[PDB]
Amino acid sequence: REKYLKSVLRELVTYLLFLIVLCILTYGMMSSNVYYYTRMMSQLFLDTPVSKTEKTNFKTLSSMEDFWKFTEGSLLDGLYWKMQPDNRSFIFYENLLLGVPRIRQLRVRNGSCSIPQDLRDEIKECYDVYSVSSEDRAPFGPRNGTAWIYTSEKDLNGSSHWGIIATYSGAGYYLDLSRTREETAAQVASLKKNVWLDRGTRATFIDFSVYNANINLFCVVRLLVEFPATGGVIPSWQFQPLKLIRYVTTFDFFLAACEIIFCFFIFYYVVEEILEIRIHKLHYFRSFWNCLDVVIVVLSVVAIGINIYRTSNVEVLLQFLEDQNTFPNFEHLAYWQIQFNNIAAVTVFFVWIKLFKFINFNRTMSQLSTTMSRCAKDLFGFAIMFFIIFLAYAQLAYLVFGTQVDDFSTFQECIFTQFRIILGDINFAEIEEANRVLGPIYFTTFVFFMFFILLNMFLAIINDTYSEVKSDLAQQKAEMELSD
Amino acid sequence: REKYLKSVLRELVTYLLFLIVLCILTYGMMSSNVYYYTRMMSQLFLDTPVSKTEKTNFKTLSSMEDFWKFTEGSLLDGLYWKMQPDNRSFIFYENLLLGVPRIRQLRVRNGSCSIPQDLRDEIKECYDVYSVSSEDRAPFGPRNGTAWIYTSEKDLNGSSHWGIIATYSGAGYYLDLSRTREETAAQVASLKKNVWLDRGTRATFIDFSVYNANINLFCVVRLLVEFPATGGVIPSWQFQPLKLIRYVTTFDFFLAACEIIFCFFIFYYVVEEILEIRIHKLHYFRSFWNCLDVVIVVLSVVAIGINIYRTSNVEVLLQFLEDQNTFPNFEHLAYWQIQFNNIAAVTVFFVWIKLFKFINFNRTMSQLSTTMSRCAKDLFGFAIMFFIIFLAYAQLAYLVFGTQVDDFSTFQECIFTQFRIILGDINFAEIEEANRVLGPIYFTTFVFFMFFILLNMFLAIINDTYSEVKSDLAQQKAEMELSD
Amino acid sequence: REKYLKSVLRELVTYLLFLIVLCILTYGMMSSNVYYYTRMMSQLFLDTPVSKTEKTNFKTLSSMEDFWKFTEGSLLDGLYWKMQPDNRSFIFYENLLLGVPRIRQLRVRNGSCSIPQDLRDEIKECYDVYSVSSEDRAPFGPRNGTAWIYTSEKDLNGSSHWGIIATYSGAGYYLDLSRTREETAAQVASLKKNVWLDRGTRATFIDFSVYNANINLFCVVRLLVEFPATGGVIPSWQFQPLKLIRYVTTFDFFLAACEIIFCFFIFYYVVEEILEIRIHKLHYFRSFWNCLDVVIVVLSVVAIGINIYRTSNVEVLLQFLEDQNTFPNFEHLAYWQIQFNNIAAVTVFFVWIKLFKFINFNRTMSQLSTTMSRCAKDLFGFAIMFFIIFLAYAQLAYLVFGTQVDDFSTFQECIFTQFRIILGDINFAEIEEANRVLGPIYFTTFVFFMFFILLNMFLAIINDTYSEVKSDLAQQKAEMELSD
Amino acid sequence: REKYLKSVLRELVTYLLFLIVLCILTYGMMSSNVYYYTRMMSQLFLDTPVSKTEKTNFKTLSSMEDFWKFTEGSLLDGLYWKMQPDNRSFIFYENLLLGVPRIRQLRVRNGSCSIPQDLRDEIKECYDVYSVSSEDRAPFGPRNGTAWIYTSEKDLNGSSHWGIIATYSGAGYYLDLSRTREETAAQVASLKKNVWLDRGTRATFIDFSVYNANINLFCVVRLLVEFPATGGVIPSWQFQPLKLIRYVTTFDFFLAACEIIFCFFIFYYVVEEILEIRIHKLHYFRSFWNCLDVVIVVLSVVAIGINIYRTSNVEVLLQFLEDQNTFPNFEHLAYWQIQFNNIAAVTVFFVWIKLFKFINFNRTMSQLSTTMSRCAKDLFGFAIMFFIIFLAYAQLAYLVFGTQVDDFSTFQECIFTQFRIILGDINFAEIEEANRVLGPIYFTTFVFFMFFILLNMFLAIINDTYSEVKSDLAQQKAEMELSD
Ligand SMILES: *[C@@H]1O[C@H](CO)[C@@H](O)[C@H](O)[C@H]1NC(C)=O
Ligand SMILES: *[C@@H]1O[C@H](CO)[C@@H](O)[C@H](O)[C@H]1NC(C)=O
Ligand SMILES: *[C@@H]1O[C@H](CO)[C@@H](O)[C@H](O)[C@H]1NC(C)=O
Ligand SMILES: *[C@@H]1O[C@H](CO)[C@@H](O)[C@H](O)[C@H]1NC(C)=O
Ligand SMILES: *[C@@H]1O[C@H](CO)[C@@H](O)[C@H](O)[C@H]1NC(C)=O
Ligand SMILES: *[C@@H]1O[C@H](CO)[C@@H](O)[C@H](O)[C@H]1NC(C)=O
Ligand SMILES: *[C@@H]1O[C@H](CO)[C@@H](O)[C@H](O)[C@H]1NC(C)=O
Ligand SMILES: *[C@@H]1O[C@H](CO)[C@@H](O)[C@H](O)[C@H]1NC(C)=O
Repeated sequence: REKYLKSVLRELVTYLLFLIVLCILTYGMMSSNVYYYTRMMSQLFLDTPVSKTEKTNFKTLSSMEDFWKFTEGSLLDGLYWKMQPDNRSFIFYENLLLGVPRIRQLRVRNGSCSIPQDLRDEIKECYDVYSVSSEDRAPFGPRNGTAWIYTSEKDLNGSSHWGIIATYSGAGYYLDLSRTREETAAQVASLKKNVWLDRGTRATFIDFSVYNANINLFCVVRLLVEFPATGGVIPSWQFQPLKLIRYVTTFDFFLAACEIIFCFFIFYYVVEEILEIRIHKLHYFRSFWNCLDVVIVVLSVVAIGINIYRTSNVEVLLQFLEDQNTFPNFEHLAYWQIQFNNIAAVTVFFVWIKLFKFINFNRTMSQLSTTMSRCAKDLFGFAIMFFIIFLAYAQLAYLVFGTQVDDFSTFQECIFTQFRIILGDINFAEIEEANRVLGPIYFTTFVFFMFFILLNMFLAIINDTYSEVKSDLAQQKAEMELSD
Repeated sequence: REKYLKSVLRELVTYLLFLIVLCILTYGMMSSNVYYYTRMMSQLFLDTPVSKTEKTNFKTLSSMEDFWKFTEGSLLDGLYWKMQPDNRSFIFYENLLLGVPRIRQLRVRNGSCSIPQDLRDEIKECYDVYSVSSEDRAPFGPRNGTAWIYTSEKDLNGSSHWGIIATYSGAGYYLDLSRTREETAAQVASLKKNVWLDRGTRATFIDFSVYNANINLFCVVRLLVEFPATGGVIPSWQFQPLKLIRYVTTFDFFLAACEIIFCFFIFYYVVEEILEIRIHKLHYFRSFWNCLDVVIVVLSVVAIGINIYRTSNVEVLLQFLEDQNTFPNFEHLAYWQIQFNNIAAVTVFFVWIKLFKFINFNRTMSQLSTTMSRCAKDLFGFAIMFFIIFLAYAQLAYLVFGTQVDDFSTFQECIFTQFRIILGDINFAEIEEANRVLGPIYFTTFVFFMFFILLNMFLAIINDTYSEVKSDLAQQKAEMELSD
Repeated sequence: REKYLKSVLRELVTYLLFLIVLCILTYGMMSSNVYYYTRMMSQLFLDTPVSKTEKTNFKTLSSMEDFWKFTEGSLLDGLYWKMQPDNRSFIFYENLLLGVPRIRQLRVRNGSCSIPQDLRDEIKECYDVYSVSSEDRAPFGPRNGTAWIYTSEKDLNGSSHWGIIATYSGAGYYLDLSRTREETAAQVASLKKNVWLDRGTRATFIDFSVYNANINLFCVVRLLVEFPATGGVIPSWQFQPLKLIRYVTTFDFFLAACEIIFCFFIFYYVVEEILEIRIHKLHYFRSFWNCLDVVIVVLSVVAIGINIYRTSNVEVLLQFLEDQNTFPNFEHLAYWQIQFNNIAAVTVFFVWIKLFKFINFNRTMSQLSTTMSRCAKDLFGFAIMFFIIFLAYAQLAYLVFGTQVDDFSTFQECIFTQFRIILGDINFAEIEEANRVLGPIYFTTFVFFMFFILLNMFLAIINDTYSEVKSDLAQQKAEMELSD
Repeated sequence: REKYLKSVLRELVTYLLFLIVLCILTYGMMSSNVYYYTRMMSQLFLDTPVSKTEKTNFKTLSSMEDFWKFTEGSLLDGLYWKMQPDNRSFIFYENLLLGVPRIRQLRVRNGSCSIPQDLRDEIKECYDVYSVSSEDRAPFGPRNGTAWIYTSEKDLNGSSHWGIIATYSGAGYYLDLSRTREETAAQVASLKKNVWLDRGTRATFIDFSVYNANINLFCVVRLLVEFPATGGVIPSWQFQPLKLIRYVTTFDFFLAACEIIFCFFIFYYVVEEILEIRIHKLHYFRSFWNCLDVVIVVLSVVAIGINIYRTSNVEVLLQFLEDQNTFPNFEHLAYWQIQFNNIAAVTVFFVWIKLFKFINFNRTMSQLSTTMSRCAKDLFGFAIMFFIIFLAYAQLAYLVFGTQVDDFSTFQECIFTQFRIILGDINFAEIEEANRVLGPIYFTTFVFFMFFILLNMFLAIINDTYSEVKSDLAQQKAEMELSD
């Protein structure tokens, strides 16, 4: 009674404070305005029409001509607003354009992959899909300024980006845009005249950044426009907000204090876990609750490391921007900001589920946790079998529909599409348009096996295992009644 | 036999009459035309295009320029219709514009939140997000009439409104529009010329009201246009119909009689409940059916109170409107009308579920109610655990997606989005566009745990508890067969 | 062995032939082209734009002006096609316009419902919602021709139609359009000039018909445009195809022979059922399979009656059309054609489920039918309770959302919306826009009770009852093993 | 121990290698770019607007006039791109138009089906729906060139296509388009002038092909435009990519080696299966795992046969194209390419499920496979009953909605629509617009029976059968405990 209950109360109170501190960190990271901030930026660049007298937008850029219309018209009419009655430009009035934008481009060599000898009469040229081996180093067109000559990824301060069809590395050819509107449009017109953008060009980035004074919040923009070798064009985007500068109001000091307290909490857990390793040399790794604790500790250490080694020291970049009007390179920081934010979120998710360990001081909740534990083995056993059939079905679907329907375009997405089908969300009209024989057969059979038969085995396994724990508890009550 | 069955018959008949009276009140409150009435009003103002030669509408106002186009063109061309061949204006011919509209505006001070010293070269101004502390009291632009000078919430007859991004209180700056069309457009043009609407402006209300003679039904309009500090614009609306005047036809007298009868019914319940409190001093609060009765009684008292203290005496406002052509302020009444309508609905919902108490005079229905009662404890025990995992998942989702996807924009909505995911309704394409690594992982894992494992524990708990009551009833039949 | 098996074989073979004949009738009624026939007609009139230089269509007619644009432009440019190089008009070339269209209108009296005395200064007129009592009999505008004078429902050959907001009876004011295009447009222009269509007008029908020579198929059109008293406009439509003339090819003779055979089959069933009534005077109505048989017999008699008393003798109408160029009134026949088609379908549905009676000559299928029979009582017992909670929830939803969201506009639809919610199809964004406090609460609670708790009681009832039949069969095998 | 485990290890390792080889074949067949290739082609022809100054596209061609606008404008402006500064045309620059397109047409005779004698005054012509009997052989209009004279399916090198409303066989009338743009437009204008396309015309194909040099990938196009006799127009499409030429890079040699290895694997299986037939003469066909093996063997033989007899020898066609500028007829090869791809996919699906046979060397997975085996009989027994009710419901729905809603247009699709309804995806608004009485009743009843009652019997059958295997294993443990 003395050692158990006191040690549980010691552990619980400290864990609850650790949770509260963790929830204060999450509340500080995410301000509730932020959504609307990014939404307005997206509306400006993505959703708006390209020119005044047509339907098309950024989201559905089809041609190279279309992309050229976007860069000349609506890209600029987003970035450069006529000054309110120096000549520094704002967005929406409230947001500040930092320095200038940048148009970057990669390109692939002439004859980078060999053509079959059957069609050597007609075709005298070829360019294959992006890879670091096949990327062009040589000059291009007019030999004039930085815009046309290649520059390596260590020469620039740029990193690799994970694009849609393929990963695009570092940099090659790039123009820095002007701070004024009329000079920019002249530079873009000169690029269009001399055909800077052509067949062989693969990845094109339009990058820049903004800062909102009102809520103290930087934000970067990365308009990637992939050109697949196939022919047409694929777009994407990224709007990452970013609390770059920290210390301003009383709320920030309070957030800073919590982060320091979190550090001491993590330190205490690390001591407590590894003290227990000294006691139990090889008996410690098998218990579930301890394993979960170690994972929370490791994530927290990684979060701290990302915060200290990288995210803190970056103020050097911002100080360089303060003294000039050139391009400011945030892009490398944002990449770590997202990664930090990811890891913190997963930490929170695991921290909340750990709370279970101190729930079972009531009878009913205790029996349910014992049911869940005993069923785990059977469910895991079934889960393998379920996945085998699931992944075969996905492979079938990929082989049939891969060409036609967006849903199953890559194998990565095919799984997730099938998961949506189980719930109740599917683009059936498109499947049926792709293949009228097998398409609906795949769909019927999948529903018939997965939804009526196999998903109910999970249930049957749980069901019976619950009944067996209730009978076990009834016999414990009846056998105790017989003994007394 | 005598005391039980007679007292049940006494209670049942009186309860059934109380239910019928309650259903007559609900039928009287809601006329089946009402939907189409509000639909036509919404179509006029929300859905229509802003100007003649463009795509945009009210629902997707992006810029301040856009809002200005709406107020000058389609707002007025909704309100003011060319008289059919005094000069009083109608809507659709059948509806009557009451008096005039009102354009209200709030605004925040210059330099209400401090700027960081790193960017003190470029930025010389700032305005933070709405709060009562930071709201501007001082004058503005031309010092001319009521439109530009501040007025407090007790000086005006206006209340606080619960807006989208933040709660907007009382009033500040406001113009009353003209009764004719051509004077209004001149006043709106003069506002646009002198920049009455600028950076720093937060909440803007366009209010007015209409009355339909044909079905005797007033209706208010509240076009709120929020300006978040971020930069752009967010719209909303509210179309509340309102049976203001009552006594006209034989149907209204019948409705009035029912409301009076309902009053005596409630009075009788109150006596019956509190007479039972005198009998059972501390044994009464634990039984479910009695607790439900007390809650129905409290709601009914609150409904009566809202009807008498406020909703009835408001005819003073309507009488003031009858003698003039100025702005009529319905807005304060409507707020209570909705609250009444809410509470009445919840009363009805609880009243219907109370009917259960007099269902169990058949064997099968009795066993099911006994199953539901015994399972309640286990289900409640599980419900806590289910919610812990659910709310952790929501917290994870909020941390990942909060910036990108509309669905999880606020924590309040994040829960409800997850509930939709379980059923079969989700915007998957948007999640995947926000975060390709973790986004679909969150979705898979959530489906895997919640939909295949955890939701089936509810079922398993019910299932086994039903089987145990059936075995208990079989042994009661078999043990009675052995005794006889 | 002799009496049972022979009598089962006698019954089965005759029933299978009756089923095959019934499936031949259904195959004959529905030709697989028919869908595309109606689809093209709908595209022409509903989906197309009103004028050349605007967005709006028939489906979203908002104003009276809009309706006037439709009748003058796209209505006529659908009906009248420039003759291919008599002057008889076609649709798509392949379809034939029969005679002419008709524009019918109803109207309500001046001051049909009394106005409150508070607003007697401004409002000097009123018109209430459609009813037969309040419908106007008197003349109107210019006293000229049939178009402006009222005519009763027995004077015309027209019936009542079940409209959307209210049932519209017979007729009142109507113009028959011309056979040529240029005369029609002059008549429509003259109506628009003198304001034939005004405030007080309620229901407006644009009726006509077409005949396709190519597949031998008539089709009627009923463009109803309701004007609710509220102010705006509501549209609907109806495109009923119709095999009017029968005897042409060998397929029709074969269909006719099957219908005659079906008649003798029904006759034989009637004798067989009522012979069994003579045997078992009051022991016959309780068994399920016999009850189902009687219902199939009654429906078949009703189907035959509708076929003979009405649908056959109508050729008189078609013969009158053959001799002239006036309006042909199909409308009364179509009403019975749909009713016949409904009843036949329900007959087929019941006939197929009757097949169960001759399935149970295998052991496994027999046990399942015995499980389904024993569970019926409990499920029925639960079904009542389930519906009580369901209908309370619907009543709550109706009281909250009735004004705002289309989904719950009428109580009839509210039920069906809730059924969709359970499956996985809901317009959540609209509910949340209607009421942010209670709206999502209604949705959460409904999902929590209905989807996690109550729908699984059905399952639990079945589950346990199946297990009890399996134990009963195991003891029958074990007790038979002990006896032998 | 020696014979079992060694023979299992022999079988397992060889099967795993066979699986890996099979997965290498699938990875080789489907390149991850392919989706985007077909997507860009579809965007060009389907989604784009017809003319510059209107809304309509290919997907929603309504009229013959509309089709004529497509062929004259956007068809050509897709195919023919202005040469970059011989005169050979490209698509997107990166893709190559092969030779030329082809416009093919079928037509039906005058008076092919007899008209009723009641309407012999007005109608003097008729054309019925496509069939080989009724197809026109005779000449047409100007007797000039190949475009107007009929040619049979054995005279041409063309096959039958499975269209939407009806199967269209071989060929009749066809024009080969020019290699240049300006000659094509003159030929299309001459067709439009002399009314080559008229009433009576049924199927129209616009065929051509492209080749991408960059990724070595041919692709065919088949723009079918069906004219139903009803009146209007129905479109469809088909974009089949095709790896025609093989041997180029090291990856292809590796793929070729794997295909040869697969051949020897299949050969070994065939010997192993039929060696076992020699041993067990009539005891072999009843076991499940052997039956599955035979089916995988048969599919593989069919896949090999399709690869050798047809898909390999087709290079003759490509060699004929290399020497000329005429039409190249790929169409016959593509048909087999899809069929091969189908069969391979189904082979993969079955191969993956075969893996189960070597899973059961752990206790938990073994019990689940024994549960699944014993339940199979009951589930199969229930499945029949379930389908009877399901197919009756479908028949009911078809009879009601067949005319109105797209969903249930054909009986083939009606089944699949009902399957979607169970999951949570349904167009409810359309059903309700088709029939307000019975429409929602069908939907309620279907949900009530199928979703709450019948789908849970599957579950109940599994549930109890799992519990019975767990009790059987518990008694095997307890009886073994008693014996020891
Ligand atoms: C591209 O490569 C081909 C084949 O090697 C060659 O004939 C041609 O001259 C090259 N063109 C350019 C512009 O480099
Ligand atoms: C090269 O760049 C200069 C400016 O540095 C510009 O004036 C000139 O037009 C460019 N050369 C050519 C050939 O266009
Ligand atoms: C706004 O505040 C800043 C900083 O205090 C000040 O320099 C400026 O004069 C103010 N402007 C106005 C218009 O009040
Ligand atoms: C002030 O208001 C008056 C009308 O009361 C108006 O005539 C005048 O234009 C306004 N003053 C200025 C400076 O615009
Ligand atoms: C309509 O009724 C009102 C009230 O009875 C009356 O004053 C008016 O003259 C009537 N007008 C017409 C056109 O009948
Ligand atoms: C009455 O109808 C006649 C044709 O019958 C027409 O000429 C005349 O215009 C109509 N009367 C008036 C006043 O318009
Ligand atoms: C079509 O057939 C009808 C009926 O046999 C005949 O009168 C007519 O001359 C035919 N027309 C043509 C163009 O063949
Ligand atoms: C027949 O075809 C020739 C070309 O071969 C063309 O010149 C002529 O216009 C055509 N005949 C008629 C009558 O159009």
